[PDB]
Amino acid sequence: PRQKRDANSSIYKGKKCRMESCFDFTLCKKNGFKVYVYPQQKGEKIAESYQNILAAIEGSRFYTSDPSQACLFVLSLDTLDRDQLSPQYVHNLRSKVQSLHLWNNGRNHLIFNLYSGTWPDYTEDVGFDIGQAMLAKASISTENFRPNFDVSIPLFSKDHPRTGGERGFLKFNTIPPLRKYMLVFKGKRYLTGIGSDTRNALYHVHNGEDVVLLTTCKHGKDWQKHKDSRCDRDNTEYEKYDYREMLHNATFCLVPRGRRLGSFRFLEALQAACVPVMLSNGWELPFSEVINWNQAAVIGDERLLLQIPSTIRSIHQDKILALRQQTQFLWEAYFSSVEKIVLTTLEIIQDRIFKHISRNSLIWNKHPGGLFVLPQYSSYLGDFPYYYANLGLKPPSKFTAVIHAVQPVLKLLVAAAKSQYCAQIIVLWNVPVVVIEGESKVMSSRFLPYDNIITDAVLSLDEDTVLSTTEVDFAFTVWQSFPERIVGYPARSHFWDNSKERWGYTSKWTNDYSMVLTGAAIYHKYYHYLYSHYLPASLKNMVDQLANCEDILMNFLVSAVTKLPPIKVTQDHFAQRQSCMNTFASWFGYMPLIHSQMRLDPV
Amino acid sequence: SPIPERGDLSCRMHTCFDVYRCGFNPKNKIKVYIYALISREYNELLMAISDSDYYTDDINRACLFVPSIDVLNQNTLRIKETAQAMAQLSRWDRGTNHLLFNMLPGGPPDYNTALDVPRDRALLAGGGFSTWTYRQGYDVSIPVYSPLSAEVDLPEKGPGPRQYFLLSSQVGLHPEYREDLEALQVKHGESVLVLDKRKRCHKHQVFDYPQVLQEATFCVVLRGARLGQAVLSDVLQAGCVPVVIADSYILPFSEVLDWKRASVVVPEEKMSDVYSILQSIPQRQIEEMQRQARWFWEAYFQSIKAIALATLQIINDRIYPYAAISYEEWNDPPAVKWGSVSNPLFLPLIPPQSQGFTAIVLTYDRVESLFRVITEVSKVPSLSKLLVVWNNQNKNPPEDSLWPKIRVPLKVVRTAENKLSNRFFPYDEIETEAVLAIDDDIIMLTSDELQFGYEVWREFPDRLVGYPGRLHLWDHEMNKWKYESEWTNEVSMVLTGAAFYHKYFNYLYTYKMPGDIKNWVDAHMNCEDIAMNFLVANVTGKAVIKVTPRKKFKCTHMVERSECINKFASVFGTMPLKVVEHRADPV
Ligand SMILES: *[C@@H]1O[C@H](CO)[C@@H](O[C@@H]2O[C@H](CO)[C@@H](O[C@@H]3O[C@H](CO)[C@@H](O)[C@H](O)[C@@H]3O)[C@H](O)[C@H]2NC(C)=O)[C@H](O)[C@H]1NC(C)=O
Repeated sequence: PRQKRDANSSIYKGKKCRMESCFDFTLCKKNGFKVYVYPQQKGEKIAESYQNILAAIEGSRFYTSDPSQACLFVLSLDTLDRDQLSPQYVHNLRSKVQSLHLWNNGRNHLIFNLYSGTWPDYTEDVGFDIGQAMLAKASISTENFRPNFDVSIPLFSKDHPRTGGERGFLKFNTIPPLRKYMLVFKGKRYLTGIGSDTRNALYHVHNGEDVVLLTTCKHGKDWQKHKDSRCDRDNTEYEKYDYREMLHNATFCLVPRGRRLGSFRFLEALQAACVPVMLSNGWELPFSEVINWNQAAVIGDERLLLQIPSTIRSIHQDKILALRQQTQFLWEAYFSSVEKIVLTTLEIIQDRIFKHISRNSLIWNKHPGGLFVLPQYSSYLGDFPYYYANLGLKPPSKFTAVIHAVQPVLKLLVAAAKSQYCAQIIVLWNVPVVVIEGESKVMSSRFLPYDNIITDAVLSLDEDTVLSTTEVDFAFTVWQSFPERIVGYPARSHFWDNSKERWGYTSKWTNDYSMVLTGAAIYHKYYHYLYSHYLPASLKNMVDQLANCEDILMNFLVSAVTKLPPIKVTQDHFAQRQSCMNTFASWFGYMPLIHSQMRLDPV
Repeated sequence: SPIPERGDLSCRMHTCFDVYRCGFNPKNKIKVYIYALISREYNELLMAISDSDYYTDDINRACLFVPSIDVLNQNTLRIKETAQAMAQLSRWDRGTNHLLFNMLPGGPPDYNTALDVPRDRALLAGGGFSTWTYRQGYDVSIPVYSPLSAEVDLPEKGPGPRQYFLLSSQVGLHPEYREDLEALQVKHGESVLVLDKRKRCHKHQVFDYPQVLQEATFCVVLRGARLGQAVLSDVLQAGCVPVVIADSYILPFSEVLDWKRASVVVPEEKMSDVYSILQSIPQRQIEEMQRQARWFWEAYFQSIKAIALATLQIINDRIYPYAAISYEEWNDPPAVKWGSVSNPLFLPLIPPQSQGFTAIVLTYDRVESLFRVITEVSKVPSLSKLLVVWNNQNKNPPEDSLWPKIRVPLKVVRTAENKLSNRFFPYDEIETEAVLAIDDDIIMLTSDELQFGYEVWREFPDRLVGYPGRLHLWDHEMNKWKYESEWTNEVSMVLTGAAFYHKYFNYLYTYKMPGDIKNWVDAHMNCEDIAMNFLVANVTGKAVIKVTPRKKFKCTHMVERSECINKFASVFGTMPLKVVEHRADPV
C-alpha cells in the first residue's frame, strides 16, 4: 500500500532515482508549470553558454520569480564544464551549492551539464553531489542514464544561436538522394587514451571514392613526438579537402566517439542534412526517450566497424529520402537554437507530471513538433489541424463565427448566418447567436480560447468587413484543403529596408503577400490557445498598449508553426506596424513570414 | 553445480550483447536457436519460435538462444535447480545472448518485479517490469497471457455509448483500493461499478466476467501482485479503455507501442481524482482509445505466438535499427493503415528560384507541332533543361540543325520500345526537382503561363500542379464512375500534359505502382494522366492545384476514360481523388 510506496521512495533515493521516488509532484499540482532560476550572486564568472541557457529559461513562459510557486529549480552557477583543466571550471562548487537555502538536497532541481571528467578515464564527474537533482547532461552513457529521470541534451558550441534559426541546408529535395560521396569523416585521431580505438581503424574502411575518412594525430605535443608509422601518410591525405565541401556532398556522415561520447559533429550533421551514422557505443541520443532516432539517423555498433559500408549501401533509396527529411525536421524543431533545446528539456520534464495530459510518440516525431503542440489544449490528435493525413479524419465541416465589436454589423450577422457551414455566432462586446460580456477594451482578447466555441474552425471577422455568404462558403471549402493555415481575403506583405535595417510593412497593391489579416480570415481554434499560452506576455501587452498588431502577431505565430505562407482567397497608426514587426522578429529570432504569389479563386 | 551471478542492472547491449554473432545479412532478421530438452503455454511459445522466419539450425550461425526450460511461472520454479540447468546449458557463455521468457516475476515472500534466478547477462522478456528492475535497451516488456483470450471469443462490438463509465473487476485487492473504489461509487453512483469475488458478484447482482467488461467505457487495472495483471488483456479484448493505477509499471511493448493513445495511466495517490481525470476526456478520444486497445489485443495480446513474434521483432529492431519497422505500422489498426496517407515528401521546403524545371516533351508522328511548342517553352525563364522523348521507332529523329535555336541544353532520348509510359521514367539527366510534362497538341500556353505555373509549384512541391482540368462523377444508373470534362464546377484531376510535379512521382510511377496499372496502360496506349493523378492522390493524400482560368488548351474516347477510371478505382480498393472547387491565379 502506501507503506510500499514510502519504502520504495526511501530505498531508491540514489543513483537509481526516478520521478515517483526522487521528485515531489505536490509543488506543480496545476496546469501552470513554473521554473525558478536562482538569482546571480555577482561574485562568480558566467559562461556565455550557461548565460544563454538561463536567458532561455528566464524569457520562457515557465519562468517565475517566486520560489514558492515553482516546481522546478535551475542553478545560476556554471555547471556546463566540469573538467578541471578547462578555463570555465568553477572551484569550491561542492560547498557552494550546499550553502544554498532552496537546495533541499536538490529534490526538484534541473542541472545542465555538457562536459564531465578529467584527462584520465573521462567519467561523469559533476564534482558536487547532485543528490536528487535530475541532470540534463549532454554525453550520457546508457548504463549511467536514468530511464525517465534525466534528459540527454545535444552538445553545442558557445556560438550556437540563442534565439535565431539557421534554416538548414537542404534547399533542394533532389532525387536520387545520393551525393558525390557515400560516407565521410574528417577529425582528429588520438595516439593514446580512451575512445580512439574506432578512430584508429578507419583506414581499413577508407576507399577514397565513396567512403573517404581522414584522420590526423596532430593534437598537441605528440605532433612529432610519438607519431606512429601512419601519421605521415594520414596527414598528407588529410590536407586535401575542406570538411565543409565534403560534409554537404555526402549522403551519410560518420559520428564516432572521441574522448567523450557526445560530439560537436552531431548538430553539424543534422544541419548539413547528411544522415548521421553513430558509432559511439552506449550513447543516449539527445531526447532519445522522446525522439525516435531510427527514423532520422543510422545506429551501428563500432565493434562491427569493418562491414558498416555494406550495411549503409544496403539502405534503400526511399529510406534515405525519409531519413534526410526527418533530419531537417528535427534540426528546425528541437536543435536549431539554445532556446529550442532548453524549451525541449523543460517540456519533456513537464510531460512527466501529468501522464494523462501529455504528447504521444507521434506529436514529437512529426511536424510541427511538440514545442508548438501543447497537450493542455487536448491530448487528442483530431483537435489539431496538423494530423489529418496521419489519421483517417477529414477536416471539420462546421465553423464558428466570432465577431469582435467595439449598421453593417447587423447585415454581417445575417449574411454569415445564412451559410450552411455556420453552426453558431459569438459576438464580442468590449443558428444560436451567443453574446459574451467583455470587461476591457483589449483588442487582443478576441484571440482568447472560449468554451462556447464547439467547432474546430473559427471565422474571425471585424464588424466593418462586409462579407457575402457565398464568399464565406468558398473560403471555408478552401480552408478544408489547408486546415493548418490562415485563409482570408485581406492580405499584406513585408519587406527589408536597407536604409534603416528594419522590417517594413506595405498594404497597397503589392506584387505578393506574406500576411493575411484576421479581419476576414478562417483558422483553427487551437491557434486561439497557442496565441495565449505560448506567446509571452510582453508582446501581447505591447499589442494591447498600441491598440493594433494582434493579427500581425497571429500571422507570425501561424507562419512559425507551419513554415508555410497564408493562403489568400478572392471572389501614427501606420508607423506602429513596423515597430510591431521588428519587435516580433526580435523575439522570434528570424522572420517566419514567407512571400507567396498565389491567390485561390472559385471555378 | 555451478550457479551464475545475480542479474546485472548495469548490463546493456553495447556491453553484454555479442554483435559478432549476427553481423549482417540481406534479409535483416536475426537467427534464433532452441536448445533441445514444459507447460502448454511454453510449448506454444517454442512452436511459434520454430515455425517463424527467426528459427535456424547450425548453432554457430544463430544470434539468439531460447532455452527449453519453463520459466513463465515463478510460483513453482525451484530457482536453484533452474540456475543449475542454465549453467549446465553447455552454451551459456555467461548468458551473453540467451533469451528468457517470463510473465509472473513475483515471489510469495516478496515481489522483486524481476526474475529471481541468477541470469547474470541473460536477456529477459518479462510480464511485469518496474522502472528500477527494467533495463532500457536490453529488456523487453511483454504482456502476461490470460487463457480467456483463447477460452472465450467476445463479439467484436463496435465503439459507442455504454451503460457504465468506470468499472473495476478485480479479485483480492488491498483494502485501501476497495475503500477508495467504494468511496467513488457512493460519491457518483450508477456510473462507477466495482465487482467483488469467472463470475463477478455485485450486491444482489451477477455478471459474467469476460463479458461484463463490454458494458464499460473505462476499466480499472490495479497493482495487486507482480505489478502486472492478466486483467489488462481482457480489458483490451473487451474494448474498454484501460486505466492503469500501478505506480511504477512499464506497460508491455512500451518500447514500440504508444499507450498514450490507448490507455490512461493515473498514479495511485490520485485515485479520488480518477473520475475527474477521466471526465475531462472527450468522446472522440475515448472511441479512438477503444479502437487502439482492441487493435493492440488482436495484434499482440491475442496468443503466445503474437507475444513471441513481437518480442523477437523488437530484439531484431534493436540489433538492426536501420531495418527496423516503423512505430506507425506498429500501433495503427488495418483500418487506419488503409485510411492513413504517410506522405513521403513531408518536409515543408520551398525551393529557390535559382533552380529550374526539366520540361519533358512527348511526340509521335508529329514534328511540325512539336517545334511550335518547343519554341514557346524554351522562352520561359528558369527552364533549366528540355528533354524530348521520341516514341515513333520506325520514323527517324529530325536533323540536329533542324532543331530550333534555344537557350537551354537540349537532349533527345532514344526509346528502346514504343510505350507511352516511358515519359515517366526517372532520367538521370534530370538535375532539377520540378518536371514539366507537356504534349505536342497543347499550344495555347504563354511564357508567363508556364512561369506562373512553376511559381505555384514552388509553394506546393509535394503535389500535382496542372493547367487542364478534368474530374470524376458518380452515376446511380450505372453504379460506376464516369470521366467528365464538358463542364467544370469542381476538379479532381489535371492532365499530365501541361503539369508540374516532383521527379519522385516519376520514380513512383516507374517502380512503386501496383503491378496492374502500368502493364494495363502499356497495353491500352491511354490513361497515363489518370494513372499519375491516382498515384499522386494516393501517395501524397492531397488535392490537385489547377493554375489557369482556361479550359481549351488545343486548337471510343470517353468510354475508354471511364473504363480507366473504374479500373484504377478497383485496383486501389477505393477512390483516392479529392474534389476541390478552387483554382490558383496570380494576384
Ligand atoms: C492508397 O492505395 C492503397 C492500395 O494500393 C489503399 O490500400 C487499400 O485500401 C483498401 C480499402 O480502401 C483495402 O481493402 C480492404 O481489404 C480488406 C482485405 O484485405 C477488406 O477486408 C476490407 O474491407 C477492404 O476492402 C486494401 O486491402 C488496401 N490495400 C493495401 C495494399 O493496403 C489505400 O487505402 C489508399 N489510400 C488512400 C488515401 O487512397
